[PDB]
Amino acid sequence: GFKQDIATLRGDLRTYAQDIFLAFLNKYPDEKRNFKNYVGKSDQELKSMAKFGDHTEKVFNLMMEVADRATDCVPLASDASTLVQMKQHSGLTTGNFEKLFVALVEYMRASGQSFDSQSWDRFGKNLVSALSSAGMK
Ligand code: HEM
Ligand SMILES: COc1cccc(Br)c1O
Repeated sequence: GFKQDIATLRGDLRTYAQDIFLAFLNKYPDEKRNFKNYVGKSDQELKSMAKFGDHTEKVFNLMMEVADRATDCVPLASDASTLVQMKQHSGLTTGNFEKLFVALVEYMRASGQSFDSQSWDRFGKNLVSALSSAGMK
């Protein structure tokens, strides 16, 4: 289930973080509006840059902390507030997060690895609603 999925992801965190973020960027080409340094590079060209894996891995580390602290796939309001108030997230809207989790769930369902894709869809939806409640537009 969801708890095991956190363990699966953490067990190979850098690789999953890169592949899920790439799935997001490729599903939503307009979303590079927030990623000017990744324009004009293929998936393997991006994975070849240490800064890409370094940043993705730190992103998904925090995502796994928020997922692990959630109750029944409902994130804590304090974690949502953290994500809202991060300087790196100024100008984001919940639509940015909605698209990330749509791509993440799609990646999981296409994967050979078992994932509880329903729980991740719920987690993404509850994260969006919590981000809104914490003041994200
Ligand atoms: C639960 C979802 C997310 C989590 C846990 C998260 C977490 C993080 C973390 C930890 C960093 C700092 C990483 C580092 O040290 O390099 C970061 C940076 C950033 N994040 Fe998020 N993020 C999430 C969703 C998003 C989404 C959906 C977007 C936009 C579509 C976004 C845009 C950015 C940007 C632009 C930066 C700055 C990159 C830079 O210039 O260093 N994040 N995020
Ligand atoms: C490059 O790493 C990321 C940067 C911003 C948002 C997400 Br999600 C990432 O995985």
